[PDB]
Amino acid sequence: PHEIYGSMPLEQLIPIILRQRGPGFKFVDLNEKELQNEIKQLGS
Amino acid sequence: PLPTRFEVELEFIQSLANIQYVTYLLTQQQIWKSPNFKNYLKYLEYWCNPPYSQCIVYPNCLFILKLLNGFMESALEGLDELPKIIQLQGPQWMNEMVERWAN
Amino acid sequence: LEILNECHDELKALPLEQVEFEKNTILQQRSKINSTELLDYATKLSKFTKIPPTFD
Amino acid sequence: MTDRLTQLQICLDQMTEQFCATLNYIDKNHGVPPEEFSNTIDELSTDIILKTRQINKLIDSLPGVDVSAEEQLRKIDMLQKKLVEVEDEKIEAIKKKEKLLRHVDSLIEDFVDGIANSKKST
Amino acid sequence: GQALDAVRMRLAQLTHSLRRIRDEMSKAELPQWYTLQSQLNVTLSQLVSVTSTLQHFQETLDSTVVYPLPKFPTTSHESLVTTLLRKKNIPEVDEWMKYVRETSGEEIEKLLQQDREITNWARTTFRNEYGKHDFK
Amino acid sequence: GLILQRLKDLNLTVSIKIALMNIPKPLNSYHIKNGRIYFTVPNEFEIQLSTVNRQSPLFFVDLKLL
Amino acid sequence: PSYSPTSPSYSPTSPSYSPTSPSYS
Amino acid sequence: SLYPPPPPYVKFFTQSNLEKLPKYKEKKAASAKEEEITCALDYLIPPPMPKNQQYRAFGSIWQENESNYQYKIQELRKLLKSLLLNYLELIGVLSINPDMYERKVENIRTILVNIHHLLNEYRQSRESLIMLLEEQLEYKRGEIREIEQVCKQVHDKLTSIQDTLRTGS
Repeated sequence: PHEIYGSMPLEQLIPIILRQRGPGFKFVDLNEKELQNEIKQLGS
Repeated sequence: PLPTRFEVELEFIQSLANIQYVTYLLTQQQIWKSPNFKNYLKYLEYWCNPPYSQCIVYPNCLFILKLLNGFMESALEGLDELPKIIQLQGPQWMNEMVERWAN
Repeated sequence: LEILNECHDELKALPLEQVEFEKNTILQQRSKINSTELLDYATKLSKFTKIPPTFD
Repeated sequence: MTDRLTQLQICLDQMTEQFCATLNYIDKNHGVPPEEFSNTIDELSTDIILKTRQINKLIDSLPGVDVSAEEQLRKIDMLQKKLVEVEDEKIEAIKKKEKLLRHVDSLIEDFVDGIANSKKST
Repeated sequence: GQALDAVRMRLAQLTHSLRRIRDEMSKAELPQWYTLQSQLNVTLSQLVSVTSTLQHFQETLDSTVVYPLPKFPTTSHESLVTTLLRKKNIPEVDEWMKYVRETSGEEIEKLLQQDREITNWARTTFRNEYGKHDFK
Repeated sequence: GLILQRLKDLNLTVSIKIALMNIPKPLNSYHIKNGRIYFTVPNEFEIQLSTVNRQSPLFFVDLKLL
Repeated sequence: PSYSPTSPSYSPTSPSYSPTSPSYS
Repeated sequence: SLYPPPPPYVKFFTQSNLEKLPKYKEKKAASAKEEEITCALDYLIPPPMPKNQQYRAFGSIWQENESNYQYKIQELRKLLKSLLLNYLELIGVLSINPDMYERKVENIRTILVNIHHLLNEYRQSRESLIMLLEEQLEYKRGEIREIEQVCKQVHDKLTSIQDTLRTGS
């Protein structure tokens, strides 16, 4: 599963992140502290 | 002599690969309406493992039934699009079958 | 700094963990299945998958 | 690339077709001038001989033509073994390459921060 | 050919009206109710005219015999030929009138004449009722 | 997965790009975070910017009023 | 002249309902 | 009709039968401690493999480290030489007394048929496995070697840059 995520260039990853986060939320609005936060919840 | 249930179920599975057979089966209302047919379809899923898979003649139906499996949560509607979609998606589905077996 | 940055980018482009899971999956898939059944099935499909040039 | 077994089948099919064509020419031409007929048949016989020699040079060139399949079995088994070790070695190779890569990235970041706070120090 | 030509032009204008009502319904915003009524009535009366004209010239349509062109290639256009050739109804309408006949279910003839006399009696009764009160 | 180092590279690219250009003294207050650069002029505004490529120029991302 | 031609409204995706039954000999 | 009817037992198994299958098989196993069809739930029990390990269909029968061949080679060579010799003798028969030519024709075919038999024992799946083996092996070696080549050239460039900046100090 992670093979596709790790094998795609950022030029195609950006639209994927944009569609995952929905409209309005830019690809850069994500916070690193917030990022490690949801990483912590998903790791549980 | 009377063939065993192995032979008839294997021949049914291998005949499921035909697009005309699938279109005819889905044409009738009571075939899809009756839960018995879909229960048998899910029962047939256990042939994807050896040594049963060694006895198959056409591996394409292996995905088709699985595709038919998807049909229970995708809807009948889509029956018209079945020949076009199988013709269009034959390449990639054959490629994934080859990846599952030939590798 | 620029040129070493593109060197870093191109090195990162060539793959880490994903390749080793894929190699693992290959190894247990190969170990699980015996070659006899595979060769028998290949011989039985050689007639169907391979279109002979003399089949009108 | 083309497998030599497929080439062997193509060669034998071409040989059969050549014999059929030669005998058809003989059957439909016996009676054409004798000199032209003899020259054409000499060409056909040279073709027969050459086809025979590609048959001979392909049949003896089949690796494993004179090698028993069981030592192929051991060589293939040890090939997958040494393969397992070679992707293992590639695993350590790529992990240490990534290690040196982000050492380089860390020094890049430190140098960039030094540039930034030096040129804003005045 | 004249009858089929008239059928052609009228059905073409009917299809044009259908395309119209289609591309004014496909908009994300619904127009005013009155425009929809006007389009509905015009297209539906046009369908009535289609039915009436098709009724008028049944003999010309029946007399015609269908035959593919010598120049038309069937080897490459057999799918297109079969598309127009097929005529079986859509299934849902089929079981629709099957359930309709199921619900409906010398005796039949005398019920038929009883229906005749009820129809005539009701017509005469409403003529009398209309004549009773001056509507002008 | 890849998002963390992508954002770190975006921050590095933004930092080097702003090092390329001589920022004004009133704009000396800048912050780098999450692939974004923040310029907060007090009682005036807070502008957040970013870039896609090192050669590509900066583009507007977000703005807040003070 | 002709104000506008008709848009192609072909429906090849239509599955058709041809009854097939006299196949057995 | 063109399409044969579905199998009959398919219609016997509803959702209730599926959900009651566990207790049914438990009871069957407890009682047990060609299968006769005494209950409608018998078919969901997996069918047993035939003891003969054989399957018949349409008049035809069906049923380790890869998971004197010189005698066959010389037999094939002598068979090819004899086939050429018999072809020459048969065409000579056609030349002089063709009326009995067929008397040899099928004979030659038998040798050809024997050649096909000589192919049967030589049957090639292992050879295909070998050829695929070396092609992906050499492809992965090429990829690997270009990887260390490119990383080594990057490291050499980095060292050259380090020397250049040290000289400028």
